[PDB]
Amino acid sequence: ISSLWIAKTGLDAQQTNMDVIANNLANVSTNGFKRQRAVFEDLLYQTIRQPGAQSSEQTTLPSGLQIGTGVRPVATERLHSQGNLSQTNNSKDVAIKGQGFFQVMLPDGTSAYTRDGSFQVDQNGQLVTAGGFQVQPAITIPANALSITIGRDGVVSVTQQGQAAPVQVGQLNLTTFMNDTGLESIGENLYIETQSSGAPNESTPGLNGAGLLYQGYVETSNVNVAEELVNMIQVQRAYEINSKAVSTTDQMLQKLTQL
Amino acid sequence: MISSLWIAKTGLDAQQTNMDVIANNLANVSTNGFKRQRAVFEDLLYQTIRQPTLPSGLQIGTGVRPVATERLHSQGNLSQTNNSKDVAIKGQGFFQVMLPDGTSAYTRDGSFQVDQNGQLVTAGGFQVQPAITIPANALSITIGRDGVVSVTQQGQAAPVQVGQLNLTTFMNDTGLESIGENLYIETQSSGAPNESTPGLNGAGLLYQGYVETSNVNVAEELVNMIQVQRAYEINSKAVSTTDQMLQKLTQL
Amino acid sequence: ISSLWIAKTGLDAQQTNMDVIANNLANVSTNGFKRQRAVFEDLLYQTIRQPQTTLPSGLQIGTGVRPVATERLHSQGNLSQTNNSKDVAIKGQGFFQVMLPDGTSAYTRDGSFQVDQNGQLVTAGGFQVQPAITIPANALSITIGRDGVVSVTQQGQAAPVQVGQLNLTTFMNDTGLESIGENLYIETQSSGAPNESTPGLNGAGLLYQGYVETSNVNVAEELVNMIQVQRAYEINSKAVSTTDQMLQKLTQL
Amino acid sequence: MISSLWIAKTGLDAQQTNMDVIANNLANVSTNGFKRQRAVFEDLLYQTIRQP
Amino acid sequence: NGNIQVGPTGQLTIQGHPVIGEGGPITVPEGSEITIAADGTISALNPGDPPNTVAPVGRLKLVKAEGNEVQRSDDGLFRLTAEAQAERGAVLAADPSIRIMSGVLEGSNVKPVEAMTDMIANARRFEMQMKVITSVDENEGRANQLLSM
Amino acid sequence: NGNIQVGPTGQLTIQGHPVIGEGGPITVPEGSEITIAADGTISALNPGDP
Repeated sequence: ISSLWIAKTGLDAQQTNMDVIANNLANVSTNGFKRQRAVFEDLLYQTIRQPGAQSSEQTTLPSGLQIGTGVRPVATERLHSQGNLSQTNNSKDVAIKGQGFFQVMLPDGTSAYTRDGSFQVDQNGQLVTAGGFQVQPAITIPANALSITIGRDGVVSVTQQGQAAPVQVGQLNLTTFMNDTGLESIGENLYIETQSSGAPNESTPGLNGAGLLYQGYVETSNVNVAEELVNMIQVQRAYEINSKAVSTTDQMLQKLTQL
Repeated sequence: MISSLWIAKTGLDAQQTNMDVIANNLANVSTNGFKRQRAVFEDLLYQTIRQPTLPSGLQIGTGVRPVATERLHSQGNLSQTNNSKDVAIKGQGFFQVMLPDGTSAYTRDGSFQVDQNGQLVTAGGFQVQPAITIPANALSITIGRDGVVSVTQQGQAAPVQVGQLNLTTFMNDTGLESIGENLYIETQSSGAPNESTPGLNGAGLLYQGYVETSNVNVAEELVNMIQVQRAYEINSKAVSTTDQMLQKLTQL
Repeated sequence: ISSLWIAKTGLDAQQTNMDVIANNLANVSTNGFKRQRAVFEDLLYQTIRQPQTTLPSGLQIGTGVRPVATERLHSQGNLSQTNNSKDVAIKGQGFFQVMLPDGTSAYTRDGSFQVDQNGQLVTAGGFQVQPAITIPANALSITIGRDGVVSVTQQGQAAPVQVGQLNLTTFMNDTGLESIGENLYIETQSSGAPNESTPGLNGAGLLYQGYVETSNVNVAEELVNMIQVQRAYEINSKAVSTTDQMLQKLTQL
Repeated sequence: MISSLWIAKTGLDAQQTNMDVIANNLANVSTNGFKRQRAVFEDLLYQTIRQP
Repeated sequence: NGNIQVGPTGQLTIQGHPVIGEGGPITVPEGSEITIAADGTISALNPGDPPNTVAPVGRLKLVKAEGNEVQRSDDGLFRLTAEAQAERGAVLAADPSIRIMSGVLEGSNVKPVEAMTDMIANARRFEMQMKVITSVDENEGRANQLLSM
Repeated sequence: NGNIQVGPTGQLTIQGHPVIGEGGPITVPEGSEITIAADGTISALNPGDP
């Protein structure tokens, strides 16, 4: 019967909404996390019969029967806003202002982009993200580095022992996309290109609409707990309301079949 | 759907942003040349219920929404830093510094330092637009009421002038777009900047050896915090009672 | 089914009452806002049967309750100091006049003014103030006295120069004004034809510079009304429940 | 998880470092040829909900 | 549904349907920030450019419909009825009396109390009809015995 | 139902029904601050007037 299918679709939609809300609340501490929001869409409409003639010296209602079909989750759009900055005092942590993505190198050969600023140096001196994946520009910090400094731009330099003038070692260019909402998100805080988001373009920070680099700061997740709690209450109430429809349909079917 | 949940949520958001701006004002109470901020709210759209010279019509509100946030461009106090390269603007005006990318940024916090080349740069590395150059072997640097900056050298009586500090003015001071490091940039809301020598055409004067502090009223801030806390709690109670009513309805 | 319809009407009325209560609570910190209270009324009454000492023995069934209007308490709110120099507050009655983009004219109450790039006086939102006060450059200080006169000083001027006057409008009946969003009211047939006047004349108000008028929302009153609304809703749901029990038993037997 | 909290954290840190430099200045008041230090702060970034 | 998305090539859309403004389907610059005015004007600012370079790039088309002359379609987009279409023209005109606001998104309008009352009434009516069916069947079945001899 | 309202022309109308007092239903000035006494007297004060 159509009522059960429609209510099943409604319950599934509410469950998916609760799932995305729970995911948003769970990783409230992840660095550089952009909160998601799920948008639904109603299905097609079945027209049992079309309206006839009307408005002929009369005030009659239109006699048109048009049943719904249900609801499906059509998209989950992330909010690429700007989060707050927290100080960590660690010289190898970089916060990004504006737009841009650090490009890392996946083991299989492709490349992924990320916003999480948390960098460490592996055994070879190369700069890698927390997890072992190498940064694609591959900034190399030599040994006996007294202090590694990264300016507001991508230039990174390190002072030696005797020489007063620091020796430059690389540039931390970052990539931008025409539509950051279309990026496909996978684990390890990684975003990859799709057909919906344009081809990435690389630029040094501060140019071509890119951001700026702050040393020793980490961007926090832009989650809104006030929104999340009210959304939880609303989805719980909607779930109960939908279950009431299933209960009533079951009762009326039972009364019918007791014939 | 439920009527009051999405109204109480908007109220909570408004109070949250109010607390955010209050905390931001409180955090930078020790910075130089800072201006306090105030947010202004407004109601949302109203829905009219259609009825069959009546005294009034049936209208239902929808919530609140933060519309704008302005900065109070008043005159702050002055603290004697005892240094000789710190300038405090008395009145209205803005120094013009140049970003590394090439554009121009306008600031008010005057605390200058000299780089290795001899030029005059602000704290952070940006250099002042009129390109003031201080030569080596300088006994002292003096900045008068006007923009003339003079340097005294050993063995000379008459000090030698090195540059001029022309400061810019805007028609709309609040409309400047603010970025970090106490820098502002021009917008459409703010008029086109116009240069001026100090003391003319409404520009302010200069004091050497002083830094302008921030105009933040902690007495107002604390009471505002009390108010926003109480408002947040009341809106939370509204959410709770809406939830209770809706749950009682649905458990029918 | 009559009980179901009546209880549905009661639940809808309580829902609207809770809606207006929440709306009043939400903008408790909005400048120049006036609280609203909703008034309900009964519907038509059915006369099923016309009427030593006994009861009159007549039947007359009710129909339900509908909301009629929401009256705004146009009282006087408190004044809070913002220390700014371009903010004004109304003492008494009167509304400012601003121009909407399409061309019509709408009225506001709160005072929080900025100056656009040209120099004219506009509210926070871009809407231009109708009297069109223009403040030229190098404005060392701006003064808006208890009367509508606005005077700006300049460099080395013995006396300030007047740059206009801020007259404000008054209505015969302000409760009937239609309140569109964004702290604006538009004239309707309910309110009389507005008349503009300088402050302090013909019953108009007075302008205080550097203060804003806070909303007159009574939090204790709203909380008590909210508790009562919740309890009335819980009472009304019992009518639906009992009618459902009656109908179910009737169907079963 | 709140903007007010993450701003007050930075405020506390700034006040702590100001107190630290004051204490360092006061500590070696008897040191020969010592020049006092003072700290200068700046505001962090800004989030633009509506473009001015 | 005010949830407007932007594609890779600067094309505006709503659930895959290109929104049309004054002219044709409006297309903003490639990757610029977009702002909506209080009456439908669209302003674009190329990122990284100074804030004084914000420029209008298009205007939305907003129509006013009373509500009693619009019918839903299969996809879910309301269109004018035949009579209203004949009276007001095939395509409506962008009236300037409508004003909108940005930063907010409108939800749905379904009344839980109405839904619950309708469900209860439907269940009860179904039960009554079933009882009537049973009674009629029993009467006919017992009446057919009269046909015997 | 003691909920009185004033129309634009100044007639005390309750729910769209004019109120009746002795000697004519009602008549009040355009915008006077109406103050109703304890036993029925309706004092009116013109706003701004002394």
